[PDB]
This record gives sequence, structure tokens and C-alpha cells, in this order.
Amino acid sequence: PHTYMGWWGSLGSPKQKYITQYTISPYAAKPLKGAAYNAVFNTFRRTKNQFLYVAIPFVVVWSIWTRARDYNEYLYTKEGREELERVN
Amino acid sequence: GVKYTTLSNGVTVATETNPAAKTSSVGLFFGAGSRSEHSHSNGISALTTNVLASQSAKGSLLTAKNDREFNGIIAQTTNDNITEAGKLIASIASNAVDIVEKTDLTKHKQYLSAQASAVEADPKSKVLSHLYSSAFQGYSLALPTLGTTESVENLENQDSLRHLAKHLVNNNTVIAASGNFDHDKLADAIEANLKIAEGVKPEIKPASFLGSEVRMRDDTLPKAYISIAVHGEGLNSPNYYLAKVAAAIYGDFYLHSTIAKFTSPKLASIVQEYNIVESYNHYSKSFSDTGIWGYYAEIADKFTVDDFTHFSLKEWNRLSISISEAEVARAKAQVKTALAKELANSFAVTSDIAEKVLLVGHRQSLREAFEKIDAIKVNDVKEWGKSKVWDRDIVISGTGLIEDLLDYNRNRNEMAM
Repeated sequence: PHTYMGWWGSLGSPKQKYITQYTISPYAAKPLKGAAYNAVFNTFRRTKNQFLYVAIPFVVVWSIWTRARDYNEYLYTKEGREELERVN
Repeated sequence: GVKYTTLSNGVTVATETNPAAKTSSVGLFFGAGSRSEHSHSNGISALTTNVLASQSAKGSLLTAKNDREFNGIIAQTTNDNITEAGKLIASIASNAVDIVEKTDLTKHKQYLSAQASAVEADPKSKVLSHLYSSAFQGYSLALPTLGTTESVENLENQDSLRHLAKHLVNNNTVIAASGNFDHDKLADAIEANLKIAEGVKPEIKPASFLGSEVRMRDDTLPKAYISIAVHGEGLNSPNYYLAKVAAAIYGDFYLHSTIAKFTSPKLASIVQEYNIVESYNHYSKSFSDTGIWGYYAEIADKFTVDDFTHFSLKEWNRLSISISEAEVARAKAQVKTALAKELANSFAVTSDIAEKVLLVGHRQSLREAFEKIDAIKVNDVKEWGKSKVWDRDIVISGTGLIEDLLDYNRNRNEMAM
């Protein structure tokens, strides 16, 4: 059992002596300190940062799909009938 | 002979004169600890007291008493030499500013910084010292009593001189004594030698409890040291002794002691089913108006910190429910003995009498304290438990092998069921 995660006593983490942690009892803290500012500013920041990676592939795939769908529609309309015969 | 004497100036001389005292001590105290400091000048109260206590003594033992709230110099001597000790400190105090002006603080600052670092080295003092601060973060009470290395290094004679002139005043200073000596002779000796500037008692800086957790996970240490406590009753609180009684219910424990297997507290029997904890200590630290009630614990096993906190906190729940009369009778007796033990040494009572006379303005002898504790019924403890323990916010501190110490929510949730 050289599991790369152990239990609480030894989670496999290295020695981390010089770090200190700080928290306030939730019985004493705000639940909504950042909710209003977060939901708008932070959400927009995340969306803006991650946008391009979704948009560019989506633009490419949806452009190909639109081209294919428009071509098929043209085929099945009357003006395309002859070409539907030519392609098949 | 607890009688008090007020000099021509407002200084009060309180003396616990008592025959059969092995040795006698006198000490001048002014109510300015780390409470009355701020981060830029933190530790000045300790530094200025150390400088005064470092003065040459005519065969007497000058020692500095440093605390969150009060601070002063104490001289211990044989009962026949008490008057010389009294005249000595008056000379030290009257010449306090003159001594500090010419004093070179470099050596004293090294001693104070060495003390503070030594406090950090000792895991218990670090955990307790962090614990007190985490509860009172944002207020002056959070400051270490002896200060910190970086804070001390910036101290200068001007900082202390400003400190003494603010605090070392007639209304903010008391004189304590104890031993086999005549009260009047000491008072007359002090009056003829003590000359201090008048001033108003500095308002005690407020502090409020804030439940929080401060973790200093230190994986190189052999044991996990943790302390968990709530906003316990401080001095001048009617429950001050009640808080102490509640702590004694769970009492102390040390796994490698001959008494471990045979000690009364329920938690002691519980932890031995797995040797969960090597040592733990329940205490009721009380300041002028605020107190911290909880325990300190050292766990020598990485994998049993969460088990201890669960069981110890589960035991706290029994304060408000199913607390036995035998436990209260035990705790009442144990506190009474512990209270009397603290006051055995003449030095200890001199510190104690100075503390009460400053922070509460009146003192109760063991006769009154025993009359109060004896009247504590089981119900009174249970009402206190619900008030100060049941579902109340805890403050958590821990330094070594803390990895198993579950986060705040888990521990805090154990405080109610």
C-alpha cells in the first residue's frame, strides 16, 4: 500500500513546518461577504478568461455544421434536385 | 492581615502579612501589560520592567513580573530585611525615568528577545500564547506578554519613557507585600521613599472574543500540541470560581504518571482505551474582564488528534447534561486545594494581591473563596455550562503534527448535539 494518498495522520504530504493557517469560526463571519461582488465581477472574469478556448472550437464546429446543413437543405429543395442526382 | 493602606498620594499598599511565612516579598505593580501596548511598541512593558528589575539590589532578589494586564517588579527577602526591600523598590521606582534614560537597552533587548524566542520554542507556551491571541485578534490583548523579536528590536528609551510616564502613576500603581512583618513599618518606609508623578488611571483597552483557529502545522516535532477553549469568565465575574470548578471537573492527565489509570475524570478513562493523548490540562485563564476556558493537550500520536478532540469536546457537552454530583464535589475540592496551593509562596501571593487590587479593586481571602465554591451546586455548573460552553464558539490553536487535527467546523460542531 504505497498509496499516494494516506489517511489524516499521514496523507503523504511532505514536511510543511513553516506555514500557518488562519480561519474565523463561521459563527462569527459573514456568509455573503463577496456574493454580490463575486457573482458579477468574478464570474465575468472567469468567463472572459475561459471564453476563447470555448468560442474558437465552437465557431469552427458550428460553421462546418451550418455549411453542411445549408448544403443539404439546398439539395432537397427543387433548385438543387439536379445536383442531388449528380452527387448521388 | 490583609489590611490596606493608602499613602498621602493615591498609592494603595496591600499586604498579606501572615506569621509562619517562610520568606517575605514586596513588589510595586503598575497595571500596564501587553494589554496597554500596541504592535509598534509591543513588549515595551516587559522591557521597561526588566530594566528596573535589573538594578542592583542590596541583597534582595529583584524579579520582573510580566503579564497581559499588569506588570511590576518584585523583591523577595528574609522577613527581617523586608523594610530594606520596600525602601529599595521605592528608590527604583522614584528613579525609574532617570535609570531608563541612561540605561543601554541593547543587552536588555537581547535578553527580552531571547525570552520571547524561548517562549516560541516551548510548544505549550507557543500554543497558549497563540491561543490567547487568536481569540482576541484585532485588539491589544492579542499581543504577546513578552513581545516579539521584530517588535522588540525597534524599542528605544523614548518608547519606554513614554510608557512609564503614561502608566507608572499613583492611580495606576499598587504596592503588594507578604510575609512575617509589621504592616505599619513597611507602609511608613515606603511613604518616606516613594516619589512618583500623579496621573489618571489609563483606561483599560477593550478586547472581545472571536472564535478562530490558528494552525502552525510543524511536522518535525515529535508530538501534536493543541489547545481548545471558549470565552470563559474572567476576573470580577460572579462565575470566576465557577469557571475554575468546571475546569477541574476534567482536570489534568499525564499518560506516563502512576495516577493515570486511577484518576477520577471521565475523559482520563476514555483516552486510555487507545492511549489517545499523552497529556492534557484544563484551565480557566482569567484577565481583567475577559477569560478563556479550555484545555491544553499534547498528543504523541499522529493518528489520534481527531479522536482526542472528539472525545474531549464530547465530554464538555456533559457540563450541561448528566453532570454528576460526585464530579462537582470533586471539582469543588480540587479547585479549593489548587487555589490554596497557588497562595503558599509569599512571592505568589504578592503577585496575586497586586493582580486583584489592580484589575478588580478588591480581593477575597481563601475564607471567602471557600465560602463561594462550597455553595456551588450541580445546577449552577449546568447553567454555566449552557451559558459558556454549550454551542459556544471555540478558539483552536495547534503547532505540532497538526495534520490530523480536523478543521474548525468539525471541532466546533462537537460542541453541541
